[PDB]
Amino acid sequence: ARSITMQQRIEFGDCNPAGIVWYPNYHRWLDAASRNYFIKCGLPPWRQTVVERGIVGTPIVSCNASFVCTASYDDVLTIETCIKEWRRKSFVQRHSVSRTTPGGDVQLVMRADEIRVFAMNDGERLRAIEVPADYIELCS
Amino acid sequence: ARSITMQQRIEFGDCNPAGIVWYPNYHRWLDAASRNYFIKCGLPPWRQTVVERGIVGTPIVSCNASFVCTASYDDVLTIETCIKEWRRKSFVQRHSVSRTTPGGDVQLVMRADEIRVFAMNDGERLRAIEVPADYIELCS
Amino acid sequence: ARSITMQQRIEFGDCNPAGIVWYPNYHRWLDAASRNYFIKCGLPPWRQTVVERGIVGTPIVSCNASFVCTASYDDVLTIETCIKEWRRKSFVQRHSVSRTTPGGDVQLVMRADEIRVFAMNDGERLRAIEVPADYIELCS
Amino acid sequence: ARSITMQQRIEFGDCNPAGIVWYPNYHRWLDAASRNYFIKCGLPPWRQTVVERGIVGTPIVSCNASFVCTASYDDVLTIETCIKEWRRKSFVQRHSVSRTTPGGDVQLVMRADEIRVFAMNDGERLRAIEVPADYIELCS
Ligand SMILES: CC(C)(COP(=O)(O)OP(=O)(O)OC[C@H]1O[C@@H](n2cnc3c(N)ncnc32)[C@H](O)[C@@H]1OP(=O)(O)O)[C@@H](O)C(=O)NCCC(=O)NCCSC(=O)c1ccc(O)cc1
Ligand SMILES: CC(C)(COP(=O)(O)OP(=O)(O)OC[C@H]1O[C@@H](n2cnc3c(N)ncnc32)[C@H](O)[C@@H]1OP(=O)(O)O)[C@@H](O)C(=O)NCCC(=O)NCCSC(=O)c1ccc(O)cc1
Ligand SMILES: CC(C)(COP(=O)(O)OP(=O)(O)OC[C@H]1O[C@@H](n2cnc3c(N)ncnc32)[C@H](O)[C@@H]1OP(=O)(O)O)[C@@H](O)C(=O)NCCC(=O)NCCSC(=O)c1ccc(O)cc1
Ligand SMILES: CC(C)(COP(=O)(O)OP(=O)(O)OC[C@H]1O[C@@H](n2cnc3c(N)ncnc32)[C@H](O)[C@@H]1OP(=O)(O)O)[C@@H](O)C(=O)NCCC(=O)NCCSC(=O)c1ccc(O)cc1
Repeated sequence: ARSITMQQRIEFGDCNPAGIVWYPNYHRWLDAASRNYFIKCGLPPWRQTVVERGIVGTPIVSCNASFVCTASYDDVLTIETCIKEWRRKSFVQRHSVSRTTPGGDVQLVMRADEIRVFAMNDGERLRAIEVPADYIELCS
Repeated sequence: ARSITMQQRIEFGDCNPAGIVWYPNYHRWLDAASRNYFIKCGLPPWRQTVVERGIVGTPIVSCNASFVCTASYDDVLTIETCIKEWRRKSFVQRHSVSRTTPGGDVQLVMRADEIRVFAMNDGERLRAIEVPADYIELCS
Repeated sequence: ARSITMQQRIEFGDCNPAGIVWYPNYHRWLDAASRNYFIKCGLPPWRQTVVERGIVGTPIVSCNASFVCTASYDDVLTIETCIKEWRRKSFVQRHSVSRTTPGGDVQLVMRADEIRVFAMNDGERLRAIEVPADYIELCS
Repeated sequence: ARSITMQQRIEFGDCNPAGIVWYPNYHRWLDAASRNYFIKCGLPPWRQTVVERGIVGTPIVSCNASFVCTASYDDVLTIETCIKEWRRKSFVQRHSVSRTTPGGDVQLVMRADEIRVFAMNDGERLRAIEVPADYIELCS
């Protein structure tokens, strides 16, 4: 479907002693890409949404992650994001990370399908909401 | 099976603007717990292993993550680790995160089954190895 | 003066390819220790303070950092915190990090004096306030 | 002197509950900018240097940090790096972070002078070296 693409440079800080990306970092980039998607789709900043209709953002309730091959500093990553499926209060967000070999070949590094929702904070308690119609439409 | 348990305090740094743990952090704690397991099982530090038999550590090739309920700073987390299954070159490592309500009730926060391996770095290239026998035994 | 002490274990995630703590992590622990200080001194959680008298927390306006010797995973750090000086709207918070040699010797790893304040968020704008009297007193 | 410039986007992950950049993140970007400088100056990757002449990288022995004004997600940062002074085994690396107001005005966010060195790892022990001549020259 509607797919967004953002790039990400691997920094020395991002790798472990074994000298390859430390995994959590992928999550950090994913959460980035995630938001990036929606922004680039026309949804206002959370900051704003929380004031207009109480949406804080989109919490992750589930995720299936897969690490195909290693990466390291200097490598530049490409992250393909798209909405896999719209459920009721949930939605599938797929992201595919890859890197380029100097041969112009593109190698899948990692992939992940994260299941998120749009939520509100009724005080201290986080609560999911029915994916908003308008949202759908912008993302379309 | 053989299960290890370690605790983790949520720091203000660990939460987002929405005021709850930022997810990647869970991964960070998981990777911690992961290693903690093996250490507490008697395997020497990677540092050492890489010199004695070239093992750098245990890279993650797969993971299924689930966020049951929110957490925030000050909360103290309990992380239950264990080896779910030994395959050939792979192994299932399960971790269950929970927190305690002042009612002495324990609430599942998040869970994850990560699939890892023991590996070597043949130069620049990461390569998995057959789970080491002795390792098995210590973990038993 | 009134000094608080908290410990911190170095995780594999925390070190770089060079195999020693990655510096930013120190900051993370410092910010921890920082808050820890106040909590352990009796000040309620920010969460609370922001509702009772609008204090969000204590932003850092300045810091002088010094890295004496290296650290790495497995090492356990000890962080000594105390209020060096109370100014008007500012205050000096000193922290001294050290580790123990198996000889029972304690080696200074790193130190830092961070200058913070107590603040409010008048909408989008962050604003410092006169250190609160009561606070002083608890910290005393 | 020779000054390098790199940009950095603030991600939701990067901010705290108070809704502004969490400080350690600045350090992360600084360390980035730091390396970026040298790379863009023509020095090969550490990876390489450690094999050719044993240089692992450039550890930080000191830093003076200053936070002028707040930043938050979405903001795009500009980081100006340059070598302030070459000492013997040390060197001053200055970085100036700023952001742009929609008025086309540029506002200093934060600054820092970090004192680094070029080092080697004689086994487990980190040791500084005399800034390398050639390096100087490239950076010039
Ligand atoms: C979000 C929740 C409150 C939702 O609970 P509820 O309000 O009671 O409603 P529901 O249970 O019906 O959940 C709504 C949907 O999620 C689905 N869901 C819930 N759990 C699952 C799992 N495990 N798998 C698949 N789908 C799931 C559920 O089935 C619903 O789908 P629909 O049928 O289409 O309606 C609760 O699951 C929760 O709080 N989970 C923990 C959240 C958490 O800690 N996430 C990690 C931190 S958040 C974060 O990092 C972040 C970053 C950036 C952002 O923009 C936002 C958040
Ligand atoms: C690790 C690998 C080199 C293994 O490849 P190979 O050497 O060629 O062998 P194999 O393909 O046969 O994989 C070995 C096993 O993994 C299994 N595997 C591989 N992919 C999968 C997936 N996706 N699901 C399940 N099982 C899998 C595979 O089927 C084998 O199981 P066995 O049948 O029991 O042998 C390669 O998959 C790889 O490099 N993946 C990318 C690794 C990566 O980038 N991980 C993220 C960073 S590592 C990290 O954060 C870390 C932290 C702390 C540490 O201690 C270590 C590492
Ligand atoms: C905090 C500020 C709004 C204060 O500005 P103002 O409200 O206009 O008042 P002031 O300028 O008078 O500052 C108050 C005091 O700070 C002092 N100050 C300010 N800058 C400096 C520097 N550079 N050195 C020393 N002292 C300083 C100032 O001189 C005042 O001291 P007093 O004389 O005793 O009153 C503004 O400096 C600012 O926003 N700086 C940027 C803040 C920032 O981005 N910090 C990084 C992120 S915050 C963070 O990580 C965090 C973590 C955990 C928490 O609990 C809270 C925050
Ligand atoms: C680096 C050191 C081994 C140097 O010690 P030595 O080899 O014995 O030599 P020296 O003491 O003479 O230090 C060399 C220079 O540093 C100077 N130095 C040392 N401490 C200071 C302080 N506090 N202020 C100013 N200058 C200092 C020293 O005076 C020398 O300058 P010259 O006179 O010009 O020679 C030791 O100070 C050390 O290990 N400090 C701790 C290092 C540390 O833990 N840094 C944090 C983690 S590293 C990191 O995050 C990183 C990221 C990215 C990278 O590329 C590299 C590293």
